[PDB]
Amino acid sequence: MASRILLNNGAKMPILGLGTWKSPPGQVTEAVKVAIDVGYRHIDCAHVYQNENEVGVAIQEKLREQVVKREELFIVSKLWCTYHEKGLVKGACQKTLSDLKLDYLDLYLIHWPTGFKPGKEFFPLDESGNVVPSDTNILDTWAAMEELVDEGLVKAIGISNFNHLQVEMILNKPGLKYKPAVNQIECHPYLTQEKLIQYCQSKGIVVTAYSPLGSPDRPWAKPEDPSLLEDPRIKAIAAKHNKTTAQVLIRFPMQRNLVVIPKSVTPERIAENFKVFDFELSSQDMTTLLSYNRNWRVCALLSCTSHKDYPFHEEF
Ligand SMILES: NC(=O)c1ccc[n+]([C@@H]2O[C@H](COP(=O)([O-])OP(=O)(O)OC[C@H]3O[C@@H](n4cnc5c(N)ncnc54)[C@H](OP(=O)(O)O)[C@@H]3O)[C@@H](O)[C@H]2O)c1
Ligand SMILES: O=C(O)COc1cc(Cl)ccc1C(=O)NCc1c(F)cc(I)cc1F
Repeated sequence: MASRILLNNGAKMPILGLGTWKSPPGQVTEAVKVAIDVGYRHIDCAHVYQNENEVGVAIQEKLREQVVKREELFIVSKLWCTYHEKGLVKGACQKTLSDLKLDYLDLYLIHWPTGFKPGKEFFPLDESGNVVPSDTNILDTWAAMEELVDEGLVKAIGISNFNHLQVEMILNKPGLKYKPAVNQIECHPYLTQEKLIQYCQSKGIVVTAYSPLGSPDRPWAKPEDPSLLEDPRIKAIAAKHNKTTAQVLIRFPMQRNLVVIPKSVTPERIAENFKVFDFELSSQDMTTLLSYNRNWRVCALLSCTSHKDYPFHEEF
């Protein structure tokens, strides 16, 4: 299987990338350096992760060392919810570019479909704990994203955590100039996303699977939640293939024509997670993994559930 997938902007995107949410700022520079040294060419970032400066130090060092050329890297970031307004989008993108020490992003995503009140706080709340919306809509935010392409700041634009109706709304936008290249969504054997993936793929939108290992370090994990990495059924498939459970969990979305972005700051795991191009899951393995769906989400957030554009009320 090829290492990159063709996007609807004509550029190629590596199907395996390194995630950076929760990567501590004192560890992520080395994580990204190691990743690039062992073959990663795609890094998934976001302003809200609060570590783009440190990610950028690694990228810049590897560019300066001439380990890789800029054209060989595929750097992704995301516009946070408090920057959905027309007059804030460019500055938000530029702050990310400055922190990452880049002059363009390969892909810039609307992180969530919901706009929040601008200000210092990433999650502005009312006194009862509800997020405070902005009156921005996904269509006007999209137009602002299109401007970034036309200004040379980003090579591609896309969306993240958009449900099927929201994807449809973008595709049906009056005067749409650029289609979204990517929809980045949670996807793993407990949240298999058949409906939304089929819709996006049918429209030429590439899907990136986040939390492919079930995000065991998510800060709201409860001791009781289901655990992909410990599921004996998945362990059995891994054993059959002489691979680790994580390697199976990474290979799974790859064979569905998805991009996948496992996170690690552990050098041995960063390397392990990349060793997924020399084995194949059978069709029976794939269908068996799909059968584990339980509609379980890592990424949901009560404080945001009443926002008009919160994505997870719809079935898909
Ligand atoms: N667009 C969005 O809204 C959104 C939401 C969630 C995630 N994402 C992106 O997707 C990335 C991945 O998702 P995620 O961070 O939620 O979780 P994940 O990649 O599913 O899991 C990361 C966890 O798995 C551990 N791990 C990594 N490789 C392992 C291995 N080979 N064996 C055992 N454990 C391993 C990591 O530990 P160590 O790091 O300690 O090694 C970390 O605790 C994020 O970092 C972010 O870039 C985007
Ligand atoms: O959104 C991500 O990329 C990962 O999740 C988070 C990352 C940070 Cl730095 C802070 C918060 C979260 C988080 O709570 N994510 C879940 C979440 C939202 F942040 C925002 C919405 I709108 C819905 C939702 F489920």
